[PDB]
Amino acid sequence: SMAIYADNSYSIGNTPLVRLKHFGHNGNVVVKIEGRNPSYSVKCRIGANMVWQAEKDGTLTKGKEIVEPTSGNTGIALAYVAAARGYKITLTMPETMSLERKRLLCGLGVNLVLTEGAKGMKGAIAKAEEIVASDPSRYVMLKQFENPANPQIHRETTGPEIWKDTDGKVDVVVAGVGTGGSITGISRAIKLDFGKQITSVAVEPVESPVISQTLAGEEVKPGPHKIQGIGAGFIPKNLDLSIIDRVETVDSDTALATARRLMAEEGILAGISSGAAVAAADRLAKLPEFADKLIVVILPSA
Amino acid sequence: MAIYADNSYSIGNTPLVRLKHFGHNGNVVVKIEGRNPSYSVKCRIGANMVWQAEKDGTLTKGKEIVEPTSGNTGIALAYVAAARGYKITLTMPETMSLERKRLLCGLGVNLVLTEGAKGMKGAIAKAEEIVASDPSRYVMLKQFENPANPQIHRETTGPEIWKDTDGKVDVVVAGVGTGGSITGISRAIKLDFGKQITSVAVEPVESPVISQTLAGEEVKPGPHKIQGIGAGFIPKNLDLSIIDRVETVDSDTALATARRLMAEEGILAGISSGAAVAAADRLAKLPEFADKLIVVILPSA
Amino acid sequence: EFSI
Ligand code: NA
Ligand code: NA
Ligand code: NA
Repeated sequence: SMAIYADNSYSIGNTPLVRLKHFGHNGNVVVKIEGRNPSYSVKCRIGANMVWQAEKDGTLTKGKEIVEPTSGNTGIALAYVAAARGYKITLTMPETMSLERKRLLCGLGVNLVLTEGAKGMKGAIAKAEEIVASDPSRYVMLKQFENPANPQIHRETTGPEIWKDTDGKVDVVVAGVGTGGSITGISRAIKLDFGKQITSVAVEPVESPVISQTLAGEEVKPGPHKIQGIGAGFIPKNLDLSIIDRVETVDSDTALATARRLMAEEGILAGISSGAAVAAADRLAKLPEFADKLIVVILPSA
Repeated sequence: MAIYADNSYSIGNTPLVRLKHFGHNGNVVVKIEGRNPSYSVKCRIGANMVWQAEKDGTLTKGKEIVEPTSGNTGIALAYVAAARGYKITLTMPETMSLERKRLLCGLGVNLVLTEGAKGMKGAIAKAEEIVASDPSRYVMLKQFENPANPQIHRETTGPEIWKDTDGKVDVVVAGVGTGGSITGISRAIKLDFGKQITSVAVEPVESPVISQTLAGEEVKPGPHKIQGIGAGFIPKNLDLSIIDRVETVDSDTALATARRLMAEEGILAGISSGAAVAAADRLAKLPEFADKLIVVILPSA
Repeated sequence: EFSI
């Protein structure tokens, strides 16, 4: 009867589906704008749900401080959820952060612990572990890449929203893989709860195709790229390889060019990883196999 | 089947979040207009001014949008124009950010930079010179006078507040820039839903021209830092007759209040959002409104 | 080695 959220963490999701006019075949590419969220990214859903589970798990209690190594959207998602629910939070990340990002996080009240940019995510992960080890009783690390609350919340929210908003006629889901939680949880929701055998498509960088190489039985050779949000260089444990039907690779130039076309030709604001996801879905959408299929693309961030 | 045909149709349905560290026993609830296609409330009037000019025949295939811009309406019109296939020209002072130039150029805008010395005045002038050079192809929407600005808030923002509060809203607090938010929400609730709520306009201390006008005093506009409000005149899309109260907030209090929202509630809000909350909090502490459900517009993150 |  009333729709008043008790705090900002509960306002996650219910993101919109917008049909693309200049991609795909006869309107078969439909995007889900996860930028329309608290903290302007997909990551608000797992920010909230890992905090919510840790409270019901008993692993995060009043006075306990959150510690998480993240240079990306997960830090902002956890920061605002922590402020909204009264938790202390430490974020470790390398010193390559945008300077507006630094001011944003400390504006949110984050205890920012910076590590050497040359040590990358590995240095920040190690410092986060060190901080927790220093006093395990005082801290909790949510571990976005392994925590099941990550894919669980997309099974409970992102998936059903796609099911509901397409009146069950979604046929393909195209999602870049960072933690894998999005593609994992959406697929479980639709293939298992809704029982429809859609084509689940993971997207990764041409530069670091560790999923493609793993599935083909080849040596994995991760490498650097500029598609921020995906291509971690390993198979994250929240990516369930068994529900992946296909892997598309997009290089950084194409992702950036596609993002620019999204803004100039569709009037949609989204990050480079959204461009990657749309490049992959557009490539598929002009295949006879998918000519008749409704493709839903995850746009992870603003 | 909730699939919008273009991005302009995804406006609105923004959330109400109750504040924990403001107000009296939860009586301050904020409407987060940052959760919109171009991440401000201007998304609603960008879409509707275009929609209504199409319905009226004044905007037709081949016509181009021309508009002066200093902020969120330019961004909102840019993405609506891109989403609906219109060419759009924005006039803006050459003194604006690099970041604001690249964003508008990113949206496909034809950017024409004007004399920085002339400021906004020179950008309005250039926009008008551009429409006068070819009225056959150019259309200027004019957010301060177009009734479609307050009209969209009467049809969407207003009803959303009524729906989400089950008509328990007693007070609406909104900063005034064009006035369309406060005028359209108030009309919806007072006239369409028939509840005489208290409508509070919020303007800068530095520039209190609504307060001065209503009090019968000389109008003394001034410069301030609360981006999006305090234009220094009474905009035509502000209907003075549904305003019940005017609160004034200085730039310092607005920025401090925005930082509180961020640190204490985890809500990212622009400085004008902060001004609106500081006004609402001030009222929420008074006995008159202690038992009133107050709804605060946060225009942007 | 990413920004997630
Ligand atoms: Na991004
Ligand atoms: Na503007
Ligand atoms: Na703003």
